[PDB]
Amino acid sequence: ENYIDEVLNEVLVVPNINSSNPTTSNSAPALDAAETGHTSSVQPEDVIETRYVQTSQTRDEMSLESFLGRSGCIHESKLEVTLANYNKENFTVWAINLQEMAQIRRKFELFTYTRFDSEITLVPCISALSQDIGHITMQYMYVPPGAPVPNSRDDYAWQSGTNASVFWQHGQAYPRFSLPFLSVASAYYMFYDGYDEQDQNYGTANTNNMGSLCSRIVTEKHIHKVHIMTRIYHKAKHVKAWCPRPPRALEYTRAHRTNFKIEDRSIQTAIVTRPIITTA
Amino acid sequence: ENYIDEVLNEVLVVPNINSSNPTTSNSAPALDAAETGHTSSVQPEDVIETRYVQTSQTRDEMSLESFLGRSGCIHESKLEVTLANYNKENFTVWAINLQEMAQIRRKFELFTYTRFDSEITLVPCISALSQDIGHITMQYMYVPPGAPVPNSRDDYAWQSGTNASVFWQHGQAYPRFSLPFLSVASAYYMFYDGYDEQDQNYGTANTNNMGSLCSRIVTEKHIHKVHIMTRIYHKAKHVKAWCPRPPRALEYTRAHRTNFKIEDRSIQTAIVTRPIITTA
Amino acid sequence: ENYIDEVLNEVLVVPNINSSNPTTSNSAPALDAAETGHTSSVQPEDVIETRYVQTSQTRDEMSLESFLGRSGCIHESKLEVTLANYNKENFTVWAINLQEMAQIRRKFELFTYTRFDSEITLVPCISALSQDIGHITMQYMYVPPGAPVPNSRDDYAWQSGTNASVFWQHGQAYPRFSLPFLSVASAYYMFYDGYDEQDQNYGTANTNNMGSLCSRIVTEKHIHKVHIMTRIYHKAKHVKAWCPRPPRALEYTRAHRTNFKIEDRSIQTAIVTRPIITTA
Amino acid sequence: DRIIQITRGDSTITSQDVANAIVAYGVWPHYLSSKDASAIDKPSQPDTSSNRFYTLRSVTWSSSSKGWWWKLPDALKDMGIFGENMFYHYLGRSGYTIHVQCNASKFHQGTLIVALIPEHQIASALHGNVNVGYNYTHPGETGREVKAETRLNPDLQPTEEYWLNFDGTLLGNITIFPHQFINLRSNNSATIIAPYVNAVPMDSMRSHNNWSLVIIPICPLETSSAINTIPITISISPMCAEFSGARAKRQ
Amino acid sequence: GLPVFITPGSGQFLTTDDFQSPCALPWYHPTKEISIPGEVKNLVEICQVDSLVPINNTDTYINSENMYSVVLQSSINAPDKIFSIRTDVASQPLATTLIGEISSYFTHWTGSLRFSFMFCGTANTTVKLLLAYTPPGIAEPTTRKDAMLGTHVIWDVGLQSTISMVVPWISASHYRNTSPGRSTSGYITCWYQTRLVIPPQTPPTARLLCFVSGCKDFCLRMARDTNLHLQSGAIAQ
Amino acid sequence: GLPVFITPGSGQFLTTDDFQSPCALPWYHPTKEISIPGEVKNLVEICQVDSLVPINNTDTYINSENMYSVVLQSSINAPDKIFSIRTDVASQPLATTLIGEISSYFTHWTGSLRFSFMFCGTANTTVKLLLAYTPPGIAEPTTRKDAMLGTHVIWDVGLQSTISMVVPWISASHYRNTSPGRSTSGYITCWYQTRLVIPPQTPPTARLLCFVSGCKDFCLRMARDTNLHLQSGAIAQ
Amino acid sequence: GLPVFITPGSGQFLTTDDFQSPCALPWYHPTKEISIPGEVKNLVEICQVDSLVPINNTDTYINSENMYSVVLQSSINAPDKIFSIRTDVASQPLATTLIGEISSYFTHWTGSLRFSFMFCGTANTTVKLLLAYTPPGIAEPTTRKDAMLGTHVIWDVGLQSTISMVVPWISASHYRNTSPGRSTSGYITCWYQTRLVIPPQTPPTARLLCFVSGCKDFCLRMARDTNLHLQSGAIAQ
Amino acid sequence: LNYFNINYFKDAASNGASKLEFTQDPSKFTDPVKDV
Amino acid sequence: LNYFNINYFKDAASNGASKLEFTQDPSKFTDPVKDV
Amino acid sequence: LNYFNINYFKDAASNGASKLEFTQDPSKFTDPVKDV
Ligand SMILES: CCOc1noc2cc(OCCC3CCN(c4ccc(C)nn4)CC3)ccc12
Ligand SMILES: CCOc1noc2cc(OCCC3CCN(c4ccc(C)nn4)CC3)ccc12
Ligand SMILES: CCOc1noc2cc(OCCC3CCN(c4ccc(C)nn4)CC3)ccc12
Repeated sequence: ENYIDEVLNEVLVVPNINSSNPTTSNSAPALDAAETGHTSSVQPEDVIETRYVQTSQTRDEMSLESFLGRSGCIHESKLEVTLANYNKENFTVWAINLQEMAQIRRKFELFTYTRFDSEITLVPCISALSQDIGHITMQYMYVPPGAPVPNSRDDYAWQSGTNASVFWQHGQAYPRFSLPFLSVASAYYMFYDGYDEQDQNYGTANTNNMGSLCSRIVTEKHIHKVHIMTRIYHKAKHVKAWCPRPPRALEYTRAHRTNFKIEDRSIQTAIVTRPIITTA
Repeated sequence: ENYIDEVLNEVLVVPNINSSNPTTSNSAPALDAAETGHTSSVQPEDVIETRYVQTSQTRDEMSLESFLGRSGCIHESKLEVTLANYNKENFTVWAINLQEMAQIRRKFELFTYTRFDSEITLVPCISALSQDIGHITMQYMYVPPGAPVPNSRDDYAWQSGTNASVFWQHGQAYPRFSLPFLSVASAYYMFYDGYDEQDQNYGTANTNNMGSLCSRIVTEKHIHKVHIMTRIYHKAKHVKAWCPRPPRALEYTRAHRTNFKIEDRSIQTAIVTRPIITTA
Repeated sequence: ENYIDEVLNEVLVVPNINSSNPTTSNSAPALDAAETGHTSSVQPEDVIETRYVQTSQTRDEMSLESFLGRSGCIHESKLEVTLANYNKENFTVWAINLQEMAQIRRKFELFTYTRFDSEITLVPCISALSQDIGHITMQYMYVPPGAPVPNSRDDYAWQSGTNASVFWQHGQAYPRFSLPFLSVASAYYMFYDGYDEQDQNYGTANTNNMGSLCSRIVTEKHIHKVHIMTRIYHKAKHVKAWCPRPPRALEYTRAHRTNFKIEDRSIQTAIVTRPIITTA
Repeated sequence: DRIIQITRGDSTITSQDVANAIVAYGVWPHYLSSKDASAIDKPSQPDTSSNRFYTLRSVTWSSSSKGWWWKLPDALKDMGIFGENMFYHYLGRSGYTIHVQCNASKFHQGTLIVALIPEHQIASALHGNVNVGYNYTHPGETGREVKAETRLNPDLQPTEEYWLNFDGTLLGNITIFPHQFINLRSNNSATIIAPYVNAVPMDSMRSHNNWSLVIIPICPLETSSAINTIPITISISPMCAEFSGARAKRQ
Repeated sequence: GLPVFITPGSGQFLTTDDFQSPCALPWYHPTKEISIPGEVKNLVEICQVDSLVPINNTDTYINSENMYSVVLQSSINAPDKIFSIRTDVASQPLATTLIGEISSYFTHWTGSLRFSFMFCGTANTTVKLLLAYTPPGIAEPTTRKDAMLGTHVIWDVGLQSTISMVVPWISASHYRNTSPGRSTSGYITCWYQTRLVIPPQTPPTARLLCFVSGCKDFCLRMARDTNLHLQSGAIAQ
Repeated sequence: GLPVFITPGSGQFLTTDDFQSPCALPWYHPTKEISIPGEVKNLVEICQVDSLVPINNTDTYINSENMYSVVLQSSINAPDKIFSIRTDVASQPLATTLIGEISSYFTHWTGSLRFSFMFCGTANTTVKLLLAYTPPGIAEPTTRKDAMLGTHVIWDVGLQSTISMVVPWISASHYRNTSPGRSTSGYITCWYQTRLVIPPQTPPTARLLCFVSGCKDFCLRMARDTNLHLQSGAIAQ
Repeated sequence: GLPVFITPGSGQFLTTDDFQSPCALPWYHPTKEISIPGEVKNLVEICQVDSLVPINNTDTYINSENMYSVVLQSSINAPDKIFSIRTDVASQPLATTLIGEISSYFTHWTGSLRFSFMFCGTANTTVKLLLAYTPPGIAEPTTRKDAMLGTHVIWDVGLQSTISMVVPWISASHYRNTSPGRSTSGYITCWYQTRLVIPPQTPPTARLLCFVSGCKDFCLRMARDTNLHLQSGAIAQ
Repeated sequence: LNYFNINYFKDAASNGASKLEFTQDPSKFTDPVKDV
Repeated sequence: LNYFNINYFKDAASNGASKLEFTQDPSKFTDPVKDV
Repeated sequence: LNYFNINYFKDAASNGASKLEFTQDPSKFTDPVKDV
């Protein structure tokens, strides 16, 4: 009875509007005090004579799972492949944040704390700078805090003995995999009002340190100059979040900091000015 | 009831910490003799007043199956393809060891004896040295001790009448296959305190002789110079191991020998020196 | 109870060795006459004092099905593609034998008669002789005795109205298909002590005539010179065989004949000479 | 209750200060069963003439001694019926009770680590393509002293690096092996019982040493006493020893 | 091997899919959930909280706190407009508010809106205001009469500072567009029902605050990216 | 042929997957298991065994056996520090030890640690030592008073050579990082509760050994490659 | 279309796979099986038949029939060796024989071997021979005493020409390698227990034949291509 | 009609999107009421 | 545990490798015995 | 909820990763106790 009721997307329903009648009384529901910190309780039927209407509408789409459960780009890593003995270079390293791309960052920053499993999806594209391409295989390895970080296209750490790596080669479809919620605490921190042991680095910098995503081109020395741009996409699965905050009003400056100020530019919200308030 | 309990990864649990109280007695659990060869029995609650805490933590990930059950690189075979009538050459041969790449070698060398089935996974990559590539097909044949070893890209043994061979061609996805535990004894030897019939070749050299992995490029004479680098990856499945040993402290010199000494280089552990012991 | 017992590969078991005791008697089991044509009946326990040992070993792998049930190469057909109006040529024809490649031939020639269904597997490879390849599609048609044999890349017979043909194109994976046991008699003859109606052609020549495997490149006239080498592989499925014969001792000369003699070469078995018989 | 008496053969050992005793890997030695067996001939089990305490030549512990090791069955090569049974057959299997003895005064201090390690494959002394020579891992009852001297045939020698457990592994993780400590203020004896352990039911007594006994002092022997030098003595008794595939005597 | 047949769409990355996928960290057991107050299950929980509308958006008050209040005068005896607002919810000024910003994350609109007003004047100051929603298909009302002919609430300031009135969902179609651009949802217009009266020696001018939330009525659909935020440059690591 | 639809991830090699795969040696029947003593089922079995900490890591004692003992003096009557240690477990000095090396194969940390100490001095020598774990958010204790205010054990040398004390898992979060780098797990500091007393004609100096294992408490998660070992060159065939 | 996910190995040709595959000759109905004597179900059926060992492999007897017999002399009164053989079964000389050639099709070895000997001398000729298997870890026995200390059979020629003796499977490990190369399985050595005695006017020299088969004991595993046969050129059509 | 769903994987996180369960407020944002 | 097998094809020969059934000699190679 | 698993292959080794079964020591590393 819930394989059916969610196939037409109807669990979680909106109340009906009831009929209402001329009121004359000492009961003033329209009158409250917003000083209490409480939002008013008034409903359409309280202040106006309403008809009966059976409301078929649904909040399913508005659920935390629907809203965070769409993937969007969190990082773009460009690998410019050189041939200067080819092994001294040609690897990405990225410290892992939801904080470097504004669109998904704004969404999760709607809440103070969030918790969820992650679906990472990869979209690699080879920009061909030579007459041709040949056979390009790529490796992406997750290198958690403390794991040995690769210093060359060369080094042993791509052996990936216990680390997780995923391989892509030209013509293979977009890689994907899932992550279990990785924090050391009960939820991820979207904001942090504290510093490190050394009394430095205010903010999220301290909290979630996932380590790094490292990329390397694995095909051995060859003749074609190419660029490989792998874009990283992230869906949240299985979600809870707590303590809603107001939405970010201004462009994002820097990751892990709420800093909004920008050099020689007026501080600019999304509000739009009017000539005069008696006209809309 | 074990499709469920392992989907959230909860079989194998950690004990709770019980509350504890001020002790005054002739019973001194903190006092033992480590001379016995026995590790102490003391628990937090024995030496300090502890609270009750319900421990949700899990040892699943620490199981032998979790630890050895990740694939990592055990060999890298480069095939440089020549055209000097093309048939006299162009084949790999590799004697099969877990011993030539340090990362997985260190892990299994955590135990004296080990037993398990193997999942071999292949990652071939064609480095293009000509204007193009064309159609490259490769053959990998397992050639157990005593089987005829191929001496040319040519020879009959690639007929592979009873041997197992697996084929890869450009654009096909990473080959994979499983092996049953292959030793002639009840387990594989990670270390061997003995020699051969001739009183020579100390060590593992004697024990596990799996024969060899032989590679050949099968596409017939053609015009493009290329290199093919097939990397071999190995996961352990279905694992038991016995007699834990201390972990390798120093770089690996040679396969099948514990030799650690290196020419004109100081012998260097992973321990790190301090200025003085009263400061951390 | 046979989904289980064959998953760990244990149906077909080897007997245990029983304990044995000092014998003193008129019963001499060690003494027989091999003149009878009978192999001796003696077992370890008969001539020596043996212990009890529970034998866990298994003959599964030694079954006729295990032994013939691995594919190996029976033919290699090279198609050199010319462009001299392209239609006069460019087709393989092969008369079908298990007799042209030694490795599988030796195995089946372990028996006088054999019967089984066949799994043919194809490994085509394009050797590129031009700057490129383009789109190569190939056709393989089975042309049983009496069916019209194609005389040109051209001719109608590739219409394959009732014949079986299988198509391969570059990038498609290795074709495969099954054949039902095709002889006109109850089993295939590995050897034949008789001639044809005309009192000629001693041997297997007479017996199994399967007709021919015909190959053609189907892509229409184009500019790239290439070679296509399709190797044919054959597994036996569902097997019985009768009347074991001794194994072939010498190199194979010719198909369908047991001829072993070779021109200006000493006749050479696989036996190896010793200096003297009192030393091993 | 710090007393111990172990009787094995016609032999009985006694120690009035011991720390418990350790059974290796938690398994007492046994004879080889029908389920696990391979060799189909009837084993020979010398019982009391074989499973008895053989005590080897003693070694001397000084202010300078940095360690010693022995290999089994090797150390017993020349010992009695166990020895002879060793070279008359292809195969043998045995467990052992190892009893290491060092006594001193309440006025001395020192600490030994006594470890029995399985498949202790030691490391070559030098770099490159060397290995260790048969003779050097088959010292007999005398064992290897760690000596700072230059040695006969160095390409064949084993490392002298004891703190590397001779195997290229950190001493002091040497514990995951069955072990005791002899610490003079506390005890006097160390005692270890071991079961056969090997990935095969019986092996060659000649070409393979299942165990190595290694004792290296992790606390240097200090005293104000006149006797500033004391002996360590090894006695080991085979247990449930069996042999098979008998033939003539290998030399 | 089971005979199977591949279908249009295969191979494709669709952002909004949900399929399974191997976990890259097998056997990993995540940290205990614990109790934190204030869980949100559904976005509408937020739309239902009073947010302050930036009712005074003149260039002159823009980046201050004064953008959030309107000023009433004792100087006026008259049926004068005080202010007005487009009622669509992703519209200006209300786009900036909780309910707006969230509505701006969807393309579809429906429900009733709750506009509450708090009078911040002296305890001894008094006024009566008219609050009016004039439904669509007509122009913003230019006079008190014109406004009052629609849905209204006459508000009397007294002991309770606040009053809530509601714009009923009244519309042709069940849902509306959050970015309509040409079409309107109607207007809400504030006037003087009487006059702002004062005693001797008390400030002549008093302020007025304005809030919005959604009613039980309210719902959003078809999730889209927000128009109220952008990324110009790149974000620092 | 059954209609089927291909999903993101396909074709991919993921190191940590487990899927099935044809066996290349069909029908092969592997050798009997037999009984070998000392099976290990789970890594924690190892973390639970006492290992010796390289407590004296000075450049001067480094590659000897003396790195493993600390020296006590009868020459001192005083509340002096003897040594100290970072308590995080993948940390130096303890990284080299059983429990460390293994913890170094995971990225996550939790449990209580068992530090046992064996006194190797003369049977007639005596001392009383203070062993102290000072919890994080403060600096390594500089004085006996400062140290003792934390979790401690006062140890009296007598017939039994050894004592075990434990650092409780006390931490903000359920787990910790095995490579924290900036954050600390606290310190463990050894002092003189009284003095090392000696008779006539017995060595004036006595040594002290130090061991670690994990308690029933202990657990590791998120497997990663080890930082305590590397491969510089290539390994000989 | 059903969502499905592709796995490592796909596309691959593995020689030793068994999967299904469309039949190219649908509806075809194969010829009746009929009864032919001598079916073989299992390879071991062959290993269990007596084959003649090429015991005399000297360059001098090589391609004759005399490679298959050994010659005994009445001229000798002595404990002399007659011949010897490596006992491994893929070894020379026995590789050529039924059981060898087949063992040569596998990489693994186990069981007991049955060596039978037929005396071809005059009905009136007599001898007693010693047949000895000396187990591994020692050198081929150089003297009668040395040989006899192992597993043996003293054979007395009389009315029944033949005797069978057996080399027990005696080995460290459950299986052995069919191509060991350095390691040995032991030796089998034939000596004079007494002397070959003859009457007046009967041939002074008599021959001896030698056979091998496997016991109920015997098993082979891990199929590999044979080393006892090759293809140098190409084979004629 | 309705639809079919099985989980094909050994780990929690592999599983697809979760099912929806009711808003069930409590009114803790809009009315956290100390005297109701 | 155990394993799953279905035949997907209409013809005998398409089917995969056959199952094993016992050696069950008779001793016809080693002892074809006319008087036993 | 829970998850589905079948073995698709004829041989032991083809099967995927094994299931976990309890540590069940015995204490043979930490306490191999001759008198307990
Ligand atoms: C071999 C593949 O490895 C990876 N490639 O791409 C990857 C991406 C990964 O992160 C998963 C999503 C995480 C990002 C971390 N994140 C946070 C945490 C705290 C804050 C304040 N903001 N964002 C929470 C969820 C993990 C691994 C790989
Ligand atoms: C047609 C494909 O053939 C193969 N390609 O790659 C392959 C890899 C193979 O080995 C599987 C894993 C084995 C390696 C042997 N090994 C040991 C044994 C003893 C020691 C001391 N160290 N390592 C234990 C497990 C087997 C066959 C192929
Ligand atoms: C459109 C595809 O057609 C074919 N491509 O490759 C093919 C291969 C084919 O033969 C299947 C195996 C057969 C070979 C004949 N053979 C024998 C018979 C007698 C003797 C003495 N030796 N060998 C027995 C089994 C049949 C058809 C095709």
